[PDB]
Amino acid sequence: TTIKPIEYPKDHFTMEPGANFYTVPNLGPASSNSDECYTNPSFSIGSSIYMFSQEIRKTDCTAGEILSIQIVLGRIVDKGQQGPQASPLLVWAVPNPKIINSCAVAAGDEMGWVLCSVTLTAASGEPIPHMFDGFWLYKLEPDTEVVSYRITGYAYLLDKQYDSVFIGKGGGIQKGNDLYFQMYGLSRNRQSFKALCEHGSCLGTGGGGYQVLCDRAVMSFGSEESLITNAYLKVNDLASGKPVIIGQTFPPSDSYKGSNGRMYTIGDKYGLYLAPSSWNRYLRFGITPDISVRSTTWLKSQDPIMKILSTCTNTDRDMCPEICNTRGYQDIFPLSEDSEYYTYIGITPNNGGTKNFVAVRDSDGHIASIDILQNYYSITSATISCFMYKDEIWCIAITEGKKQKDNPQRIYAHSYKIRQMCY
Ligand SMILES: [Cl-]
Ligand SMILES: [Cl-]
Ligand SMILES: [Cl-]
Repeated sequence: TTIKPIEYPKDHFTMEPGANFYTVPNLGPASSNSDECYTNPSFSIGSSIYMFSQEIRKTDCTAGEILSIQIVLGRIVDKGQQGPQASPLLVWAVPNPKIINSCAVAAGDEMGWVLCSVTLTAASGEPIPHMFDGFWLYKLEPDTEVVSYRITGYAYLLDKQYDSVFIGKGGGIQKGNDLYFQMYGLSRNRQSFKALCEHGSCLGTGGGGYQVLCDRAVMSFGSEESLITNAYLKVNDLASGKPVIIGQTFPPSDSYKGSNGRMYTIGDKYGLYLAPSSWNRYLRFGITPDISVRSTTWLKSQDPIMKILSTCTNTDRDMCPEICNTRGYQDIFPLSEDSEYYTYIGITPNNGGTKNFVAVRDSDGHIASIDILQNYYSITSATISCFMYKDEIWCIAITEGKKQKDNPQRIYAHSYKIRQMCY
């Protein structure tokens, strides 16, 4: 009862973030072990419960061994503070984390879901890295033992053969008897393609040089037969206890290099965020009425532009294609049915640290931003979910970062409201 799904609001009507950025302590637990990095959270809010997952890795945040994947089912509640607060209900770990490629969460009605892709295992039980051996799906519910669903070849179909599969850490959604997630990985290709290659004014050579770079940017180490692609995953047949997963791939002509994504419910339609993994660092966000590649329309707005965690050297203005890697994540949350209004967090490099802001983008392109997290040395990611709380739109933002320069990376939660105004 304390929160509800967002109700989009009904002279210039503008929206802006609230003045303050309140802490949401202990949304999930954390050890002080300086040799552990907490990274790649997934955060989903349903009707009242939330779902949260985090990878705990040894030493290295990017390639370090996954020591644990920790899951929290909780509730967003009022504890008499200035903003909404979190109450964990279940703290649980994914079995056999060394076999996991990645997992993400989806919050439902008094229950939550964890979808994980796994790699193959040797006879020793050790993982064979870079591979794919189907999925595990877990259903978490208070006062109910976790239900596990092993989903191997007989129970999934992908429109292309994937040698590796990673669930998009942004998370998934439940709609009725189905779950929807996003995944990315290595898919096999045998046909020619013309990769998406939208950019600004870029000085060319022969004229097709940038298109060649765009094609090569979606290939795996220069191989035309292994591409890094995105796919929608639909999880069918939940009530039967034998779920079936159907996957549908975005062609390179409709996507940049595959990356971590997120599914959204947007009124009676749906949304998709795709983090930049490559040379195109603008916002990549699609709206679809039925969750299909054919019906996914991309927002024209550019913000946020990913400016950290990239080997690219192109400009924010022209974004010229090149072979480079981007590893950040900064999603948005729609504040209107067409997502022409939305909130997000921006992050800019400041030598080893970052400067950060929370923002609302209005349908006319106006950006209302406020500097945030100035007491943090660096913030490197953001995922945002908003909802109704005490008769207003409130949001919770989950951010990886380092409080002080020498600290190990941790995951932090804050809240803020959305203000509605007329000028
Ligand atoms: Cl080609
Ligand atoms: Cl069913
Ligand atoms: Cl930005």
